[PDB]
Amino acid sequence: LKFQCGQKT
Amino acid sequence: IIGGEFTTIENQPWFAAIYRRHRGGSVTYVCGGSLMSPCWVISATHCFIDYPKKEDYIVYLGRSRLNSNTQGEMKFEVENLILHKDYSADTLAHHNDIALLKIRSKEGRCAQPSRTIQTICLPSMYNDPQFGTSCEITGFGKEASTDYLYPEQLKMTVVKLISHRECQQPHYYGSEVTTKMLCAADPQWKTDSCQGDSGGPLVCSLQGRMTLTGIVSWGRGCALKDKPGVYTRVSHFLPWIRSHTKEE
Ligand SMILES: NC(=[NH2+])c1cc2c(I)cccc2s1
Repeated sequence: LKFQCGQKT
Repeated sequence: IIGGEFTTIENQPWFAAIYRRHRGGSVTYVCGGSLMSPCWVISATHCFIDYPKKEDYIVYLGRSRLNSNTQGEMKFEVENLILHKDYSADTLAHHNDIALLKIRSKEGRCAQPSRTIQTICLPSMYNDPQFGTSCEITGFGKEASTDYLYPEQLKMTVVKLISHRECQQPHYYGSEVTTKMLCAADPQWKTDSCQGDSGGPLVCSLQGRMTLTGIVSWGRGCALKDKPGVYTRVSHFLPWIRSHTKEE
């Protein structure tokens, strides 16, 4: 959606 | 990366692949990098030092292979190439080895969030994990120091951070390692970063977040006993990063 630093999905 | 496993970008969605174009028709890989914010990638100065002509580099995000496309990949041009003033190289170490690349798409945009493109976090002022922390490095660098080609699939491995006291021991690197560097190795010197992995990330978890703790910078040989990989200590360059980055 938007950038969430450090998140892998 | 010597040792390691092969991975896909879903596992390192902030990894950026930097290539250079040749007046001949070929694009070759140069170094790796990491996405900090929508328009900025951080890498290492020594990757550009010899040819600081921004217009000849191309940056790809969402890339799991080296010379074949990955669906979801984004291509950018380098709008700005910032190298470190005070960058120096001696017979081993590189000092102040950090560079910033502002990217622009052919449509005038920066990176967009996807399942293969994400930003990595920055540490807070001089804040690092303790030695012993296991961090992971990723990249398309050599799998053996004697190879002359790079793998086509992205690889990752886990290394542990070591203290300066250990790395500055005479039989390691002496005073070539400074307080603005960090050293990481495998207890049993089995896996490590190598040539072609320069500029890529050393990610560790700090206070809950996956943080960019270091940038692959140098090493003597690859996966050599008592010859750790040395990385740029990001937590020490925060002012410098700040004075050059802005907005979204
Ligand atoms: N041992 C290492 N971790 C490294 C070795 C090198 C070499 I040899 C060249 C460029 C970057 C790196 S990192």
